[PDB]
Amino acid sequence: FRNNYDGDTVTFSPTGRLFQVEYALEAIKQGSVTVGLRSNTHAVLVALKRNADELSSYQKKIIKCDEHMGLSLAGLAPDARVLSNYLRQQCNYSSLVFNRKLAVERAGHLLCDKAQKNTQSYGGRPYGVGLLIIGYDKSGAHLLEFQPSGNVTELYGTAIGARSQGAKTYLERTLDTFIKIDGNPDELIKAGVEAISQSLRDESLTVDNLSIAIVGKDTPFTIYDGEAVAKYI
Amino acid sequence: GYDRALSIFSPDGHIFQVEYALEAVKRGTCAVGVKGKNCVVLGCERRSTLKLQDTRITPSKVSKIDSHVVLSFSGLNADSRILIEKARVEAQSHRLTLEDPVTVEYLTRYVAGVQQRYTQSGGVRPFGVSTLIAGFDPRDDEPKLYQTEPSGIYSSWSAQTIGRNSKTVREFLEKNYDRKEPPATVEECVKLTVRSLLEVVQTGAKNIEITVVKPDSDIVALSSEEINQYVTQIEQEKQEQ
Amino acid sequence: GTGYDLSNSVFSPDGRNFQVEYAVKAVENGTTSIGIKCNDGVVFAVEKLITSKLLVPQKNVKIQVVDRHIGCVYSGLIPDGRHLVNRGREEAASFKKLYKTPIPIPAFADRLGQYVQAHTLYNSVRPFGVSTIFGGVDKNGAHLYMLEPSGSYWGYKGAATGKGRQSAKAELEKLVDHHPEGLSAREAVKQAAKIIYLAHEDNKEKDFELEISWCSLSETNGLHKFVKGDLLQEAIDFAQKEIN
Amino acid sequence: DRGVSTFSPEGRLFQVEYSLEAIKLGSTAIGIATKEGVVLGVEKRATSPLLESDSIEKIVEIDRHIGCAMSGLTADARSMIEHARTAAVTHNLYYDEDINVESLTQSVCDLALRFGEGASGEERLMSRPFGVALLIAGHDADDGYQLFHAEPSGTFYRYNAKAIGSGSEGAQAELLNEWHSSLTLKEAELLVLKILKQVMEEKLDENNAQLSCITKQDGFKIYDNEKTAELIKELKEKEAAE
Amino acid sequence: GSRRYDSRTTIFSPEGRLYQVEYALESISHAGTAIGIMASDGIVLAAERKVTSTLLEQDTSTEKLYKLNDKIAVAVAGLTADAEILINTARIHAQNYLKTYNEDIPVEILVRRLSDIKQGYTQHGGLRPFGVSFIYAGYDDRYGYQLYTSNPSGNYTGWKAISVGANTSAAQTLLQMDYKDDMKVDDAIELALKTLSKTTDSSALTYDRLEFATIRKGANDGEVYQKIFKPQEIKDILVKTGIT
Amino acid sequence: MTDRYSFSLTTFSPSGKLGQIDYALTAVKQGVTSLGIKATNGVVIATEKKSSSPLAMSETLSKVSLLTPDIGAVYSGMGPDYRVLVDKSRKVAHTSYKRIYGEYPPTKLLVSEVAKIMQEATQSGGVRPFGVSLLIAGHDEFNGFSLYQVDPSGSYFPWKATAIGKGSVAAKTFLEKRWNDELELEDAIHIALLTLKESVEGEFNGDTIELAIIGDENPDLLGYTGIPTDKGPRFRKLTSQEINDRLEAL
Amino acid sequence: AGYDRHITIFSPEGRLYQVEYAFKATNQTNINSLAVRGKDCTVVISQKKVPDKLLDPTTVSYIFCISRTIGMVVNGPIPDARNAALRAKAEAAEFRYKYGYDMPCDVLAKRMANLSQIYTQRAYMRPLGVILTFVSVDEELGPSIYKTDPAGYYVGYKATATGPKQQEITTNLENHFKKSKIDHINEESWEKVVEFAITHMIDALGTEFSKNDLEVGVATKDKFFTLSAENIEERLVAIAEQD
Amino acid sequence: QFNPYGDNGGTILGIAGEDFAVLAGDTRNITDYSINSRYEPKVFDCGDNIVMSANGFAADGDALVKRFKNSVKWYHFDHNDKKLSINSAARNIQHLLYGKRFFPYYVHTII
Amino acid sequence: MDIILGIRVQDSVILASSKAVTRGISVLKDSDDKTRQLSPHTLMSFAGEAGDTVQFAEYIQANIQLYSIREDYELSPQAVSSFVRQELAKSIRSRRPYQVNVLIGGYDKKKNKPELYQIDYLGTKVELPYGAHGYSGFYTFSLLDHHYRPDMTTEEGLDLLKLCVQELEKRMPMDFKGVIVKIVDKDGIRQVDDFQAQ
Repeated sequence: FRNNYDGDTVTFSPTGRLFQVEYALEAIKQGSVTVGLRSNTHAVLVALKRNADELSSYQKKIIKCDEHMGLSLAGLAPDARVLSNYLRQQCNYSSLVFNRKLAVERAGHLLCDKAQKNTQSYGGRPYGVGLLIIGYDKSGAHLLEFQPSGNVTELYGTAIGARSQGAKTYLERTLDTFIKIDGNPDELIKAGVEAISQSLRDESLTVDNLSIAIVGKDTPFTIYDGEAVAKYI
Repeated sequence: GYDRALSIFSPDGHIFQVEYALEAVKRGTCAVGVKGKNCVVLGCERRSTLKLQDTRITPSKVSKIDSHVVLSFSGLNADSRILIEKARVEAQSHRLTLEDPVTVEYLTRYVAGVQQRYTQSGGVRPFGVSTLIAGFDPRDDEPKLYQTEPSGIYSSWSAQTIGRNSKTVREFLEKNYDRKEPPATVEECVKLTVRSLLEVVQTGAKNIEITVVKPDSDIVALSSEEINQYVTQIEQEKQEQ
Repeated sequence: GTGYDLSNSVFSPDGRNFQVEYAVKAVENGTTSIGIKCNDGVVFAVEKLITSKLLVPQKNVKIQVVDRHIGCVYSGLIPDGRHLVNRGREEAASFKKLYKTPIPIPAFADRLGQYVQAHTLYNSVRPFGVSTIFGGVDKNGAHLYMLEPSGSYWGYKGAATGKGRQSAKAELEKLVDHHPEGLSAREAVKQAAKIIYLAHEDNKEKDFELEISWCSLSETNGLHKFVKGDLLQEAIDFAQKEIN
Repeated sequence: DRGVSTFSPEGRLFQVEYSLEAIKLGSTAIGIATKEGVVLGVEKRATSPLLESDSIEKIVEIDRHIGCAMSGLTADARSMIEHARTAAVTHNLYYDEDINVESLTQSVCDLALRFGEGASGEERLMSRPFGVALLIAGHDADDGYQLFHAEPSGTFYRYNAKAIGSGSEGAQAELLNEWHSSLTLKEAELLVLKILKQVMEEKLDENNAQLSCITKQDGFKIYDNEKTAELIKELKEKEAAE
Repeated sequence: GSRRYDSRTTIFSPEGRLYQVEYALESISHAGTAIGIMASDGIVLAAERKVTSTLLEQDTSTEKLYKLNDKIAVAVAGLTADAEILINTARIHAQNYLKTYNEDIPVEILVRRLSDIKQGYTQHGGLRPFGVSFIYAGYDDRYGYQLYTSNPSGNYTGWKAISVGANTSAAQTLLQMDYKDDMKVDDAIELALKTLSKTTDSSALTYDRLEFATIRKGANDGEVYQKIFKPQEIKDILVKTGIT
Repeated sequence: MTDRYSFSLTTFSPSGKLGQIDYALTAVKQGVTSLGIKATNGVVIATEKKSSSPLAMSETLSKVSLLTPDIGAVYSGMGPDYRVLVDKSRKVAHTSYKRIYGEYPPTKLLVSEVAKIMQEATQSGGVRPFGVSLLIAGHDEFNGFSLYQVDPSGSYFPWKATAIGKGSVAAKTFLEKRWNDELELEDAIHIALLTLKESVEGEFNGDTIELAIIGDENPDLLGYTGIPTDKGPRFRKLTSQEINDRLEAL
Repeated sequence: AGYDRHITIFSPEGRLYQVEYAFKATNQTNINSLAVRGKDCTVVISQKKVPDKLLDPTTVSYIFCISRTIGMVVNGPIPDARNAALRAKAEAAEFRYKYGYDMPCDVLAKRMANLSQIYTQRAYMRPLGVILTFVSVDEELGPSIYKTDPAGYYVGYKATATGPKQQEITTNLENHFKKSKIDHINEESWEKVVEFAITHMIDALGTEFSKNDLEVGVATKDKFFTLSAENIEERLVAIAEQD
Repeated sequence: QFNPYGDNGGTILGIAGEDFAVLAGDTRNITDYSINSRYEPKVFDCGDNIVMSANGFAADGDALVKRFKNSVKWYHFDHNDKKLSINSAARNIQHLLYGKRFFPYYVHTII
Repeated sequence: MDIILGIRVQDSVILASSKAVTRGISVLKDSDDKTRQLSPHTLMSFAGEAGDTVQFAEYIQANIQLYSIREDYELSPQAVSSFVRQELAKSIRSRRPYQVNVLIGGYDKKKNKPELYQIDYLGTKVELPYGAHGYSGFYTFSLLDHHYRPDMTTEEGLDLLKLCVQELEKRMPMDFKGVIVKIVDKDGIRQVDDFQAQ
């Protein structure tokens, strides 16, 4: 079965599945957990950085696209770089040609279309990385989840990566609560950390191991690492 | 149009087409090179699957890249022509822009790079060739000897050999070449060279050509006799015991 | 022998093209969506499974507009659907640019047809993983169409595809018989909301979110618009009521 | 056959993984980062006594503030170094300054996944991934002394210490214990020489092993045999000392 | 995709051999035998026509001996059609050389070029090699009379006497037995006929199954002359040489 | 999209065979028999119009085609392959010869061109060899009358007489018996008709048979007068009637 | 080896399975059609089957208007039939532009045959699983019928039929011409030729037709058109008042 | 014929103090003998504490300032938010200008 | 323009080429060797446009050297000149043609005779007993037509040139700072270091 239909993305299985895409999705699960949640004033990205050795660094998982947009990654870093760089251009083309900030919803559409092209043609491979995009635009705070299959969904909160289901449950529970953490970023960030810890097990989030990003009403997307996040551990 | 990845990785971390390229070199006729204190010698053996040729016009094994550098090889003859032409051209180009002929390391690094490129480019197979490049840098007298292989790797040797039974002749050279006292003479260097070949040539007066390269574009190829005289003086070193 | 199903443009001994047939499986495995042609327009509707409470309601829109008078909804691999609309949008711009008049629905349908059919000619590409329902109002009436992964398409009175295509196709056949005089835009909107609630049983496990859009010469002026607020709620009710 | 950029059922790229296997077979290379600089050492590993060991170049200079060591199919690294140097020089031509070590690394990794037989995203014309890993080390005013490990996967990690090649797993564990935030350049030098000795099949001398470092003051320097030889002696001594 | 049907004509066998070249050679080995013998006053080219009939027009026929230049000619063993492609490019390289230097092209230069073309089909392109082996017979003012050979691999070498095609081992032994450095063109002609005569797979050795050519420098002139023998001429030389 | 089949579909087998060319010859073997006979003052090519239905109009399907006013072709094998070959042949006769020397190419050269096209479909990437064998007959001032045969490999050879397709073996044999170097054109046509009879199962008349000749110039088939050096085409297809008149003296 | 059945290269027997299988595809729609020639018109009859009740019967057709003068009916899957149609229309339009006169039926047929011959020889192109019947009243040849297949083959007919029960239609028509001794329906009005056509379509198939079971196309001097359900009914009635 | 250039007048001035620097310019913008605007800013804050002005043909001046600002944005993106030093900006701008060596930005730029 | 003269005597060819290199108002150099050795027995002098002059010469040089290495043989003077003509002829119909005129003097070791070839930037070649490019011919062609003989010795040749160079220094407006002379014969190419006062 599967073995005869997972050679490349251009092939459909007898049941209508695209295994190469499914396999790509698998790279995400094997990726370090990251969380995303928003109120009506802010959107937060809390990402657990993973280290190779104890002599290594905890690889960056948060990238800024524009002053009002950024995302967290789970999966193949190179693919996140490619996709983030593409987003940086679309966000940039919008400002230059139209003097308009790109709507978060529209950036999701672009990512979906770029990802899709890599699932219908021979020779290419799907992207192997999941992305959580947060932003503040002309319609408020926004959180998006990107899947290599090309599926992009807008949520109040979510998480991707290993054990990500912990955090996701916590959020689907804490919903009514954090959605109202307006005008108070530190409270949203804390909620973000309490969510990402629901997917811990190995260790405990440390200073050089924690990474957080915030954006909103009067807050240009900015990233905090180490010391700057000590007051959240 | 044709860009199939022919050279790729297999589970154990190998690139079989490069590995098989080497098997083609093992099959080529043995080649050797030893550097004296003021010269370098290149020796090649002559096959005999068919004999009734015309030695005048049949392509020789040692090729001049420029007046001060020569290149010998082991493996696919046709493949070696391609590398030689590219090196001869790169030699002129270097002279035309740097206003100075290539060093032997530069010319080697070039051939090597060309070989590496064919190991990770679509639509092409690696060169079934390994080379020994030798000569003297411009205005320098210190001898130079390098070797390249299908993978694109290269390095310099005091003495080296490639081709069939190169396994055997290398051993000879390892317990017959002293870095402390390299063949201080063109003559004793040419002898040490023929000796190592006789280990595998099996009586081959017409099956052993030797080329001697000295500083300042001084390159010359010995005649059957000149070499034949070396073999004779060597067969006596043995019998006289 | 076998293997006839591993390459896309290959004919099996029985004259079929298995990869296309497999793509269809992907279409049947998707959400259900429909199209109801009416006396002066067409109505589109689709099922939106609420995976979780985390999904922002009313946000992840699925129905798509092409030019200003055409509506498109599809079931199957969503990304493939967007890819097809993008093509259709270019296809439309091109036509208007040269001929000035916005593109006729029949002409637009062939554009998508030829393009989709194209992806069943080479083994270097994959067939589309969606069935698309689209249509609009033009110089001579309203038109409803459904395009299959094979590039096949026809004009319909009503159409459905996806998980509950049978429930829908059933409900649609009824309407066709009990309304030879033709449904109305206003009526088709409620009717649609119902066909969707019924066809949801073939997925009754997960909660959903309804989406409707319509293009009526009288209700929208021949332009495609989404049903929102009151008119939407009125339809959800009409459905939630007759579901009991 | 099967795509050169295909995913395994576990969500990994076959060619990249097989590439990593080729790297395991390479000569060991070790990097130690201290507040006094970064040390880079490698195992020459000549295949014959006739091979002139000093023509083994497995530690090269990118720019005055950046140097790097390789392990695996070393031939595959030539173009990577070339690209690296050009990036460094080019950055300087455009901005009249030194390129940040991380930026230089990110540039090198950008070539990494540019392989395939026609991957829809640009024009990645490289039949296979590189079969060599790199240890990039340097210094820059913003983040000081840095050590990076660049793989054929396109990803790169930052380390305080890192070992790649044949004895990497064992050597890494070694580095795990020995390393601390207050090491001195000399302590690092010795430490690198020590671990190389444990994993090297040959008896470490100044001919089958090479050291180097990069310091803000004098940039990247490759230690000449004589200098290292003494460091080896100094090591043998301090070890026999207990 | 396509990869599935790619023979990969240019790869190495585990033993470091080139499959296609090897099989092309195997193909050549079944071709009519061609022989080239170099004397002191000229060169002889002889070839046996494979497959003939009572109705085959031999007068207007040519399948093994072709004129490349006015000083160079070749004997063919293998696919005639493949050979013609190479011959035409060959004739062009010659004219180009002539137009560039205003001197006829040295024999080896032309041979190295064609051999290089062949070698190419061996290392890249994904195409099959040319199923052809050439025996080049030419003259130039730097090496006088020369005799060369090239095969699918792109390798070439020089000879005093040689053969290509069928029963080469048998023919080579016979040549290596009666050949002598001081031979004369007329001696060479006879040797050539004898060899073929003993390696034929046919009954007798008639003229209608032969092609003959000589490149001599007719004393009463001072220039080089190529002569492709006419049926009648081959019939004559056949009688004299005592084969009637 | 984009033809990604840039590799050869015809390759060498361990035995040294080229499968696709072999198979192509096999396809040719199944074809309807066709033949050609060279006389002293002409050449004749003929085949059987194997109507694939009585509702079909056999005239609308000519197996014998004119390439130049002094050259014609006929075949055995896959008709569609033949058709596109004839188009290319007629065009190459112009692009590569008439447009350069202002005169139609001589038979051997045109045949040579055709052979080339077929050889390419034997080695180019992404294609299969042509499934036909052609018999081309023509005349030219310096070479006179000639007859050739071109195979799927691209090989070609001159013949005094020959046959290809279904019953070639038997036909070739019958020709060897009747051929001589003193045959006049009518004699050859006659022998052609006799030979083709042994190959035709059903009806044998000017409506089931297609025959053409390369003989004298036909000033009547020129279409105009005034240019002395233009005397008309040597190629002439016989009429259903012209054939029957001869079948009576069979 | 066994791939000589996936792409268009020869099988050891010198066959092209993909072309053979494409022929199989032509019957997938289970529809039959036939064309006959009048005195100065050409008619094509084809079964029209509309299974789904949810379909708009007016958009289910396999007959096409290639040009003001050329008409084309297809036997095979609709997506491939439309691909062939679009192309034929483009080809016909261009021919007029470049040569100054209307592309003749037989010429467009040849052109399409050649295009099909190519998918037969090139590996990346699959053949189209359809059979195309072209009809018109050529200004030089008169009533004309030319049909092409996935093999790139094409020829002209006095009359012809295509589909699952093609053989019965053919032999039926054959018998009529063996009798009449002429190669066409000797009728002055196309209405009677359309009637002759439908009549025999019934004999050979042993089936009665309603106005919505058939699809009819007529070609006359300078124009090709298709009849309406009502135009067809008027036809069905006429035949009724004879049996 | 079409002339791709124009002159919008105006003047700019830059003076460097010991621990500060100033860049001034008038706000008038003209065409021939007409005033297009009495207040159309010509000196800009481009970030990283750098002020710029490309006086001359306003269309070219705007294109340059816009291209340089976008350059600052990407510098941050590609070099971990590093601050672009005034000297580095200057070198960057040289490349922007010389890029159009054969169809110049008709402006005199100061930073 | 610069002076470029060539004379073919009994057993050799002599090339005399001015040493001045003037740019606008100043004479930048007075020791310019306007020549390149294509092969041990073939020499080429050149004059023309500023950059094109040396770029072209060196380009031709690199090519003849590559031919020598590949074939281990030295092309005849006739072969080299034909190669050079063709290059210029291509150049004349290109975007920016090389504006260079050349004299090619070689000793054909196979014919054992000296040969002089004159070729202008358009690709116009001709073999002559003696030649010049630019305005040089205007003063010298008459002296040569007069005192030239096919059997002159290399010594008589140098005297004839000296006469030519003197006429040039007398009647020409520009100070070409004397010439550099070179001889090509069976033994190769050498430079007459003593012509500043021979």
